[PDB]
Amino acid sequence: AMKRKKISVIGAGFTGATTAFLLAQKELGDVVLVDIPQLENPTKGKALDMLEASPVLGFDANIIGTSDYADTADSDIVVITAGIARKPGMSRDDLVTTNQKIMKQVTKEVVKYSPNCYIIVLTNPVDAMTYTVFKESGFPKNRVIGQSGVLDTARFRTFVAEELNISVKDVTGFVLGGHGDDMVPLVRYSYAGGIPLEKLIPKDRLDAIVERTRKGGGEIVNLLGNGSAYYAPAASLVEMVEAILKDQRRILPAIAYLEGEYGYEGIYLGVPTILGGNGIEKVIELELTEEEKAALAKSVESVKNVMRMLE
Amino acid sequence: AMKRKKISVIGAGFTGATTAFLLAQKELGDVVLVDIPQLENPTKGKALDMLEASPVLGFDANIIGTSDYADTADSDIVVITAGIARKPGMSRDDLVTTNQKIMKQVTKEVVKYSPNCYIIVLTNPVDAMTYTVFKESGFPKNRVIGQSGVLDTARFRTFVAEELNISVKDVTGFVLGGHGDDMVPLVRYSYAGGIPLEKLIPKDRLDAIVERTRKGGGEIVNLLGNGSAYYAPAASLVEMVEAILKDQRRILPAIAYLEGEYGYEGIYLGVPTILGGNGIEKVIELELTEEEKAALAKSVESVKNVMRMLE
Amino acid sequence: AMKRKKISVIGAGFTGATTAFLLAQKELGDVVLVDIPQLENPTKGKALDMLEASPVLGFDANIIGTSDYADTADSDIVVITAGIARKPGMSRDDLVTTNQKIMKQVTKEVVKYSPNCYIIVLTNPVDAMTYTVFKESGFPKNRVIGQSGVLDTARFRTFVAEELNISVKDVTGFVLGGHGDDMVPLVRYSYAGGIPLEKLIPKDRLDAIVERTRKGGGEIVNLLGNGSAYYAPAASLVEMVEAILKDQRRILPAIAYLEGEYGYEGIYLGVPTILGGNGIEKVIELELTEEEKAALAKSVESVKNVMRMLE
Amino acid sequence: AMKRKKISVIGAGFTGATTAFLLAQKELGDVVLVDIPQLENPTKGKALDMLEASPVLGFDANIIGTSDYADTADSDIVVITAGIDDLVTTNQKIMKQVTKEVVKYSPNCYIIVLTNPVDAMTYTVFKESGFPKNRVIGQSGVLDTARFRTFVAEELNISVKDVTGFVLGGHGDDMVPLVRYSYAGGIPLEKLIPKDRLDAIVERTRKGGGEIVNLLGNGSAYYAPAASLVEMVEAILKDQRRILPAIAYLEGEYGYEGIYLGVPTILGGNGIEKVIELELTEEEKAALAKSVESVKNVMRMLE
Ligand SMILES: Nc1ncnc2c1ncn2[C@@H]1O[C@H](COP(=O)(O)OP(=O)(O)OC[C@H]2O[C@@H](O)[C@H](O)[C@@H]2O)[C@@H](O)[C@H]1O
Ligand SMILES: Nc1ncnc2c1ncn2[C@@H]1O[C@H](COP(=O)(O)OP(=O)(O)OC[C@H]2O[C@@H](O)[C@H](O)[C@@H]2O)[C@@H](O)[C@H]1O
Ligand SMILES: Nc1ncnc2c1ncn2[C@@H]1O[C@H](COP(=O)(O)OP(=O)(O)OC[C@H]2O[C@@H](O)[C@H](O)[C@@H]2O)[C@@H](O)[C@H]1O
Ligand SMILES: Nc1ncnc2c1ncn2[C@@H]1O[C@H](COP(=O)(O)OP(=O)(O)OC[C@H]2O[C@@H](O)[C@H](O)[C@@H]2O)[C@@H](O)[C@H]1O
Ligand SMILES: O=C([O-])CC(=O)C(=O)O
Repeated sequence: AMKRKKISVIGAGFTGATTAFLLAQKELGDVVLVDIPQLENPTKGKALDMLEASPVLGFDANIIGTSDYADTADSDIVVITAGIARKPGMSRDDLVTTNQKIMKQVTKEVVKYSPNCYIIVLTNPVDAMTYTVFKESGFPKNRVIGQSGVLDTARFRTFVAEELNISVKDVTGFVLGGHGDDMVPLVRYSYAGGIPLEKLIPKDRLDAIVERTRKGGGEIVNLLGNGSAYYAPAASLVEMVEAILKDQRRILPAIAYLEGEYGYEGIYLGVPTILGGNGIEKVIELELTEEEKAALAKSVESVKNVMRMLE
Repeated sequence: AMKRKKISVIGAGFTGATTAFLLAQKELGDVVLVDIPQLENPTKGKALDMLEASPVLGFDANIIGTSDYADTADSDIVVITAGIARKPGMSRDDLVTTNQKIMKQVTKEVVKYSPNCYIIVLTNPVDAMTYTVFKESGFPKNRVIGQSGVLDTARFRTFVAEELNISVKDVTGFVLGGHGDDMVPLVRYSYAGGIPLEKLIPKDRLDAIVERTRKGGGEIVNLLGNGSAYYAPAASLVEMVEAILKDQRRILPAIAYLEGEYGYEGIYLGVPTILGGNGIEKVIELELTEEEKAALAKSVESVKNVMRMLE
Repeated sequence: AMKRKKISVIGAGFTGATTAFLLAQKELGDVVLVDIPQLENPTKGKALDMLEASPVLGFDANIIGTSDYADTADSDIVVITAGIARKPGMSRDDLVTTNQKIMKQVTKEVVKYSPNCYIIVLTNPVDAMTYTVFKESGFPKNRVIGQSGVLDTARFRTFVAEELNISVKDVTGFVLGGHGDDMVPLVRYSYAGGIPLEKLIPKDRLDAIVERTRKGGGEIVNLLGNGSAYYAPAASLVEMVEAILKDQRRILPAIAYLEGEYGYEGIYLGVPTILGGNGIEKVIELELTEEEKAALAKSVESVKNVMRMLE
Repeated sequence: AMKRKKISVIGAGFTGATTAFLLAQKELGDVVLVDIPQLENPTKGKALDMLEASPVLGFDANIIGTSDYADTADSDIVVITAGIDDLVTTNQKIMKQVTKEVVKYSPNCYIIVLTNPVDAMTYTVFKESGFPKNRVIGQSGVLDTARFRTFVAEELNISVKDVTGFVLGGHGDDMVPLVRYSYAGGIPLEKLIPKDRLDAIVERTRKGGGEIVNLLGNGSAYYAPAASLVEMVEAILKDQRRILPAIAYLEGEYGYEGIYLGVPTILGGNGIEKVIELELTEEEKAALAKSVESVKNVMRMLE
């Protein structure tokens, strides 16, 4: 018998709710939206409101809200958005201690009810939180993935598209490294209809676009005043969920476990990835200049510093 | 030159923001999201977050947030979601009069910059607020429309689909009048696969579905705590916008100005409508039973009552 | 590991190819397009032409053209469009017996390589050809299905839409039995925005729409000069395939095996069905008037009559 | 009032019909399918068939078949697929006859041309129309990049979504691909596929149209060409400002003028908003020079 895919979204706040609604609209599977017992009723309210949209938008989906992880049993994909979010002036690194505990508590319940699932993590700081989920899970590395690069290249592409007055569809970006201020946007691997951006955009304006990408999460935090971005992070999660569920073998930046690639091991890092029905099918190694190699090395040091703060 | 449709959404809260994001993903036009000066930055945050999703979801649309109505100039369609969140223990009169003042202020600036726009109104109470928008615009009646019935039919279809374990695609509801006590459903014009629902669902369970539809807004409030539905309301506005922008000539329940239809004149009422490129193309006049006529007379009496609260 | 659905389409003519292309652009699965050994190369050309559209239209799907049923192994769904048109100087008896022979040979190869698949049959006459697939497969009845009523309701809806100048989305048709004189339309369960059509269209013009639906296949045959309709038949097959692959539990008219429904057994007949992940989830039994029962009894004699033409 | 876009497709053969069905499914506007008086009824049949699918696929569009150009009045876009040395001279006369009726009923329309050889036929459509260069476009590069992307995706076992190609000039020997400006997820293909396999993919791309012809035995490709037309139509109707290869009128770009050539383009609401000029190596300028010579050769066969 033909059975729907099942996606559990852990954390039913801004990012989780926005993710859930996109997953159901795209009919990518049944959705279980999970929060803490104190936010059970709000979570069910969000889930029923989304389901009540299904006849207008013309989609078939089950959406439920729960505080009971038994409702996540046999999920194909579990998306983790559970944790504390930042306010203006905070680094993503300021959340490590609270979020690590949430990741350990969440992973333990997820692997109990869905021992065969793929896990995609948003929770900040995401390199260190995806690492925590990996180790707690006991899963092989292909099955635990972080989102950062899709969102960072998305922001990059938006600003480039505004600069050149072209469709975002024909702009390509390339971000490696941690999801931090030390991100390594590779302008050399960045194009407008395949044309190197360095040939199209003067260095000063291109440098400003690279800096605006680095500070992109902060820009949304400062505008909102009382939370962080959710539309583009949710979109970024859905693209990664869709690559796996439909076995698309996309080349996408994702937070992956390294065992030698770029000359690093035992860390999660933002790298180029093949993403398919088996999760991360492989980490792609670019040939880097010594300047890019150095920029990446600073990124890895930030990651390891954050990992030293884990219990 | 071919130019995009332009949609302004007035009020950048949960419903306005959710509507803007759906409109952009469907590439129905460029979106201008408007709120009060005090929320200029949050509104610009939401709009820029949505645009940053565009390279990932693969849509071409411009989204800006603003507090300057000059940014709304030459909108084809304006959606009004502006209104105050009812104060704990505020009188219905003070609500009507506070929201009436907002519709008057909003409508003045909208018609100044967009003299040819179609306006769709969500603001509660939608009958009296659409009436307020109509009289202040001095637009013809075909161009000033309220949302109500589409949201009630959506909830009705969800509940019927749950009862019968079938797709929402193959359920239809039929509602005249507004929300709650003011709703006039025709179960006799309500079907699963074109089969009367009275032949498929026992009377006690069908009456319970009709009641649950009446109370359906309050059901989401009670689950959320401090808030009201936005996913299904947003979907409802988008279906009505889409019907006009693509000249689809849908049959949809809408809040329309009457001039003799059903016996009534000088009022806005939830009635079946052909909705297309000239907005309300006509009000459809059913033959109603004596019971139905008297349920509608009582609904119209509730509508006259709210109109007497206006200044 | 997540794996794409696999759909084999048997017969790479107008309907089969049109069907394969729609299935691919919807990313419903990988498509295997099968024809006779003599048409191997044109079938590969069609498949590769479709595949070369994938980067432009933006779908991830494999499409291959073959004469080797080994390529159909582990198909979730098989769509049988294989068949021969009535050649000038051929009896109807010979036409039926030729198509029966094709159904026997195709089914034997299909079930050898896909013992767990659902089968959807287009080949006319669909009632007798579906029965042949059913008897040959050894499959339970829920897994062997014919297309007929979806295509008839589609033409009916198109004609009503034109008559009323409204969206086809808001029109519904209801038909039991087959095409032509075998069609049993229930205009009383056919609506525009849930309004019975008998109230909106005078009887003469409405009877003319019913008769044009009966003749609908013939109208396209007579307009083309060579061959029969393929766009609407392909779309009808795609709606039924999607209902099963996505477990939609649609209510759709289907050619279903009866074991007592409507007072008939051991035949395939056009009936309302719930269509989902287990295939036909049930046949829906309506209360019919004496007029409707008499009309459906003539349709049943026509089915039994073609079954008597089978070897 | 809000009113649908109107698209006329001239030639209701395999490519015209396939284009029309895609345009209506995507709700890009009303479709008018046009052919010769002798095929009026088959044309109405295909159009009615496509319309009868609309309730099932859930799209709202009008689709009509005709041999009367009066029905194409006020078309926002007109796609020309009508056609069949002597090849040039016959198809040229089809273009002049078509353009004359098209500009008569739709003087303000954008025109996209498929008819082979599309360089000369787009030139003929341009001169006859008297339209500015921005309103008369040929399809070629999108089709060639689609085949290339398909071959590369197969070679690397990855999504066609993350493969890009870059072709100047026309089909076959006339095709000037820039493998250096072709990538998988932004990675240069020269670092992913060895030269022998990449050369074979470039050669398959050149022969790609011939490969479908040989496999079919009784016509040429229609699915990928129709998709190539729809993407260019969509860039214009929805003012997307896509960068796409297109057959465009040159007034100095790449050092050439008074010809149509396959060049990178910004495609939006005003049709071709600009011809993009990039720095070519000396090998690529030489190849483009050879390609342009071949376009001048076919342009001399025109009456
Ligand atoms: N142990 C837990 N189990 C389940 N849900 C939890 C748990 N702890 C917290 N949550 C829930 O996680 C949700 C987080 O949502 P928001 O506070 O709205 O934050 P959001 O914007 O979604 O960001 C979530 C996360 O992703 C990053 O972008 C951000 O920095 C943060 O780490 C809240 O609803 C909260 O109750
Ligand atoms: N004069 C005004 N101009 C513009 N925006 C305004 C104005 N007055 C209020 N607003 C804005 O309207 C928005 C209303 O959003 P929410 O309070 O979040 O309510 P929402 O869920 O969006 O529902 C919109 C409206 O529809 C009805 O359900 C109800 O009447 C509600 O106010 C707020 O962001 C508020 O700042
Ligand atoms: N044994 C077989 N196995 C596989 N394919 C076969 C076989 N016998 C014939 N076919 C193929 O079936 C295809 C039928 O295509 P068309 O003749 O173009 O007919 P189409 O418009 O697709 O209609 C398909 C069929 O369904 C009904 O409408 C009608 O009964 C018609 O035969 C042809 O390509 C034919 O070679
Ligand atoms: N003057 C004309 N006006 C309109 N239509 C015409 C005219 N002359 C011919 N046609 C029609 O053009 C159609 C061409 O369709 P096909 O022969 O099937 O060719 P197709 O596969 O659609 O390719 C169309 C064209 O594009 C190029 O690939 C190549 O030049 C080919 O001729 C036919 O229906 C033919 O009757
Ligand atoms: O910055 C944040 O806090 C959330 C996030 O990860 C992002 O938006 O980049």
